[PDB]
This record gives sequence, structure tokens and C-alpha cells, in this order.
Amino acid sequence: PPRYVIGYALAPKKQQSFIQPSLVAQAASRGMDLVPVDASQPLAEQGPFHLLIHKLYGDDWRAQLVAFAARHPAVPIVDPPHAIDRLHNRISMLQVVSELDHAAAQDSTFGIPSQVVVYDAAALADFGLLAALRFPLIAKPLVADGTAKSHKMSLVYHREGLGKLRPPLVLQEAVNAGGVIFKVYVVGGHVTCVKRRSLVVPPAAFINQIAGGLRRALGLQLFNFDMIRDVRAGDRYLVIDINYFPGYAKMPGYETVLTDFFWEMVHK
Amino acid sequence: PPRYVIGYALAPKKQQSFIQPSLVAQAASRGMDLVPVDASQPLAEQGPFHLLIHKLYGDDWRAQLVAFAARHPAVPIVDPPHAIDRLHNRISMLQVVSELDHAAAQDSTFGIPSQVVVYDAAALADFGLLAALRFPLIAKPLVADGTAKSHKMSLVYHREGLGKLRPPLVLQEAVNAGGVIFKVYVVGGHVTCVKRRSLVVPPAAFINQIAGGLRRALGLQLFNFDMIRDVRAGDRYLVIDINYFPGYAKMPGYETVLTDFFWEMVHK
Ligand SMILES: [Cl-]
Ligand SMILES: [Cl-]
Repeated sequence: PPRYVIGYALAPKKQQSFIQPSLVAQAASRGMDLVPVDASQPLAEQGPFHLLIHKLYGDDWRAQLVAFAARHPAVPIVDPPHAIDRLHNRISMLQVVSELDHAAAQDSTFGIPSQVVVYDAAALADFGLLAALRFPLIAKPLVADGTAKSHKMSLVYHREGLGKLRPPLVLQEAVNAGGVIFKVYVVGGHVTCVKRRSLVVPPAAFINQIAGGLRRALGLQLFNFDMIRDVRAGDRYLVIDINYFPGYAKMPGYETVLTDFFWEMVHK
Repeated sequence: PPRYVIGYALAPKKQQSFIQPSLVAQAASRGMDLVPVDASQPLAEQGPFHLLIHKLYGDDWRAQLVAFAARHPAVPIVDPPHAIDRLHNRISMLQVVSELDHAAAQDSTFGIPSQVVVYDAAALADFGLLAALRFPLIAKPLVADGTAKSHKMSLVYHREGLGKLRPPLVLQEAVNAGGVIFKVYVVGGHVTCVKRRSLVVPPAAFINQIAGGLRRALGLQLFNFDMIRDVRAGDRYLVIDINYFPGYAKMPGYETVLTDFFWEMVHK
């Protein structure tokens, strides 16, 4: 029976969290060898791979990945750098949601929250529209990715606290949220979901339809989304983040899901 | 003396406007052969090129361009598809402006207008913040590029007229504009500038500093930007669009500028 190299290109802190003995063992036992990509050596120079997974950001890496991709058409990349680029900018991140409008009328509806972009300290002070905003506000830096430390979301109650943030940033209103957040982890066509008190769980078929959509639209095997209930109508949900290749190490039995996923991908 | 192939991949309507006998002649006379890229044949199969210029959008084209790029490192692409991707989304388009914050304190300042993204008809109706907006509003579809017909900006006076637009769209306030727009055309390190009454010209050194910045930030040889005067302070300017590979055919003596630019690029 043949054997399958899974190359992996991840920042140290991600490797420490993601690549765990339990993942490495389970994969090995099923015939798949997780193998670190040398960061000090062209990806093209490096050994044959049956699958490449990565979560690195650079014009350098983009370049090597495209050389590889154009040299090795048959080898899956998880995920293709094009598709990852769309979620880097917080306001261009929800662009792709709107895309599967033709989802389900059922007894649940899903939408994207309207957002406000402030590029300079000047506008933070002078922009009239900021004064007609309801607090608290969810504030995210406009171009995240998950590199630079402060590229996670935060909560602004005082309008003072808003003028202490560093632009460029995106804002959305948190007032119809009920104060709850549901983090949904997606691996290919699998869905796993976790509750988290911010600052009455959605139907499983709805969460599955949306993940189904996001996956189609995003062209991404590895993401999560945050949604909230619109507490006005009782039965409506909003997609508020989409973070690529999230911390699966945090959901339990991820080893099994991800090995099951690696397996699917190397018989593709 | 050797001779220089300039491959060109453009939609018909763009070819008709851009590739004119006067451009083709002038280039030929200086030793450069503008050559159409066959849309029915891999770019890799097609003939040797010393420069590639294009303005096509597709996962197909992206693919061929990267094969080529990885096979032919030395050959300039104008422009690299990475850099073009950043201006496709109207709200991710101004992201890159903020980038050269360290420009000039001189006697002129430049900023980006704050923007509001509305993804669904639902929010167009219900979003509180829309009611605290001053009219008229400049309205652009969120993901343009310059393909689908209705991917140019428009003006909303009535709040009725706003609920007749098709989301997703971006909004900015037009009230501090004075009602004027200056279109600035950039070719590498050259700048050319044209006035246009929407609905007291800026210093040439300022316009040059900004173009300088945008070019650095964007990594693009071929763009224009729209700016306006902030009529509150008398001396301040805002960058409101950035459109890639614009209609140079509209500025006079473009043939000469673009042939001068092709020449620079094929001795790079
Ligand atoms: Cl992880
Ligand atoms: Cl043109």
C-alpha cells in the first residue's frame, strides 16, 4: 500500500497548536506523513508532496506557491492563495457571503451586517455618520489576515474609546445581537460548532446550508465563521467574521476530522 | 538592432479604444511590435513576448498568467494579477492609499473618505446609520473591476433613489466636495491630469507626490485616481476612486507616453 506526503507550511505558533503528536500519529497510522516545509529553501527544491497545506502570508510565499502550482497541477493546495486573499481585508471578507443569496427561505434567514470603514484619524474625529451610531460597536482592523498581533475583533462602549483605536478599521453595530456569538468551524463538507458569550442554538440544517454556501462562494476547504441571532425577529442570523484556517486545535477530536479530510483530499 | 514583442490581452471594446493605428505605428517605428494574445489558445502555447500587458478577469486567465510568470521570470507583466486584485472591491481599493501616510506635510494634505458598505436589500431599508447621512451620496457597486456594465459610480439625492440601487454597494458623502472631480492618469513614473464637473487646480508637486505614493503602495504601472478638494479648509484633497488600466485613449498624445513607457519596460 503506497504512502502520502502532506507538506505543511505554518508559522511556529500555529505549528505548535495545529501539528500535535495525536494528529501526526493518527495520520501516520493511516499512511499519511505530515512533513514540515523548509522556510529556508524554495518549495520547488523541497520533496515530492501529495497535498500541500499552509497558512503563510508574503509576496515571497505567494510566488513559490504559484511556481509549485504551475509545475504540479495534480497536487491540491489547501488553500489556493487567490481564495485566501479575499478574506484578508475585513470589509472584502463578507463580500463573498452575499454571493449565495439563493440559499434557503425555510423558517430561518441569514444576512450580512452593514459596515463602516474609517481609513484616517482625521475622519475618526470629523465623520458626521460616526455620531448617529448605536453602541456597543464591534471594531476590527480593516486588513487583518491573522499575522500582526492586534488582528482580532474588539468592543467599544464609550465614543472616547473609539478615538483611541488605530485606523484603518471596520465597524458594525452589536445592538441587535442579543449579546451572543456562535463560532462555526468548517473542514471541507464537515461542520462543527461552538458557543461563546460575547462582551437558543440555530437549526443544524441551517448552519449546514450556510457552511455549504460559504464553502462554494469562498472556494476554501478550511475556515470558520462567527454568526449572531438578530434578536428583533427571534429567528434570523448574521455572518460577522470569516477567519481562514482557524484554531481547530481548540475543538476536541479535530485530529480525526482533519485526518479524515487529508484522506479525502489525497484520493481527490 | 533587435525587436520587441508586446503581447496584449484585452477585451474587444478595450482593444478598439486602446490599440489604435497611431499607437501601433509609433511603437513599430521604435522597434516594438504590439501582438494580440489569442483568447482561444493557452498563453504558454503563444509566441515569445518581451512584455505582456492585459486587462482580463477570470480564474482561467489568472491561471495562464501564473504558468507564464513561473515559466518566464524575466518578462514583465503589466500589471501583476496580485496587485490588480486589490482594486476590484471598491472598499478594498482605498485600503492601499492609507499605506503611504508618510507623504508630505507641505501646504496641502490628502485623505481617504470613510465609506459605508450595504450587502443586502434588508439593511438598505433597516440600517439606522443610513438615516444620519447627508445627500448627495456617491454610490458604487462594491465589487467593480470594469467588466459588468453597471460597474461605474453614481449620485443619489433622494433617499428613495437609494432604495432603488442593487446591493452590494459602497457609499461616501459628496457634501464637502465643492462639486468638483479631478481624474489623474498615471503611467509608471509619469502623471497626466484632467478636470471633470461632477453632478482652483491642485499643485503639480502634490499630485506628483500622491501618484508617487499610489504607485509604490499599489505596485501598479497603469492606473488613474479621482481626487476632490475638501472645500471646508480650502487646501485639502481626498482620493475617491482608483480604477486600473483606465481609458488613456481619452487623454491626447497617449500614444507617445505609452510607447515611451513600453520602451522603459523592455530595457528594465
Ligand atoms: Cl490549530
Ligand atoms: Cl483606452
